[PDB]
Amino acid sequence: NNYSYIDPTQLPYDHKWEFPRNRLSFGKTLGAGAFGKVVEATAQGLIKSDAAMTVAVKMLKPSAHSTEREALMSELKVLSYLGNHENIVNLLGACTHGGPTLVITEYCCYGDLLNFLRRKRDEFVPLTLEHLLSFSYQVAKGMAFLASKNCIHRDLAARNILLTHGNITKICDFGLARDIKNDSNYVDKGNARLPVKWMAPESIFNSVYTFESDVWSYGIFLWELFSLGSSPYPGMPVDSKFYKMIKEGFRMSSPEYAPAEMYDIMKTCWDADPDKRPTFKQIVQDIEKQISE
Ligand SMILES: Cn1cc(-c2cc3c(N4CCN(c5ncccn5)CC4)ncnn3c2)cn1
Repeated sequence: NNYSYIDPTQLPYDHKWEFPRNRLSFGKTLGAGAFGKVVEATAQGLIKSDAAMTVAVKMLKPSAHSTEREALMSELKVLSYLGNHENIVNLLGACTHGGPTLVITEYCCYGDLLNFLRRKRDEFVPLTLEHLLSFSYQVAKGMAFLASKNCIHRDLAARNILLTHGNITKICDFGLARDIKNDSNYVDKGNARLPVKWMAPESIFNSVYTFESDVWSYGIFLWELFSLGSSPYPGMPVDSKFYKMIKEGFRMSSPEYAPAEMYDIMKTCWDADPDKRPTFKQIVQDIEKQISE
């Protein structure tokens, strides 16, 4: 009782982040949910006093219920605790009065990697394989950073990797990210729609989320990447047969453009035994070896 894990969501909001909402000009909607939406916006004087910059702004709709309002604040506090990293969509500011809560993050000008791969699919040549290895490395580095902070993301997928200048990929959407603190896992108590084809079996069957279940989803991400944006498990709807096959050990085959060593990572990320999956640290070092060779 004299020592405890500091819950980042119990910490005070740090007003160092506060930014006046009247200096934001909202534009295109980038995504929407039951919480509200994310929009592109211009922020006047956010980093430099006399300069405008493009940001993304996540906003609660005025009708948001208590469940969604405190979820957005919790997300803000998790991002504040995680700190800056090159391979995540970083927190830049927040607006916590004058209207609904707003969370201001970096804007990634090339949008999500799933649509990017689908746009570039027709003109891909072995967009090149070098780009795909880079994206695989950068996402592993982002996730290794999250795991090093005792956090899990719980919706890792190509649709939640964004691309910005310099071919830099950033992990986005931390609405479900959790510090697992003392429990070493997270049992989800919600009742929302779930990304079934990206989930580890123990998450589907027992609602348990761990470092190892994030690694399962990374394996699925890799399959999306090297198939140039195909939907996973083609020709298999989510139904009784899907769950039985996954439980019995069915796995996707190697994508057309995956190097053998990258499919090897995929297969280990999809081990039925969570303990036999690699860590993100191990994945980074493996892909590092592949790049240098
Ligand atoms: C066509 N195009 C789209 C972009 C784009 C999208 C984002 C972006 N998000 C964060 C996650 N989002 C979200 N959606 C629903 C629920 C929760 N989160 C929406 C997307 N964040 C930062 N930059 N950025 C740039 C550029 N071109």
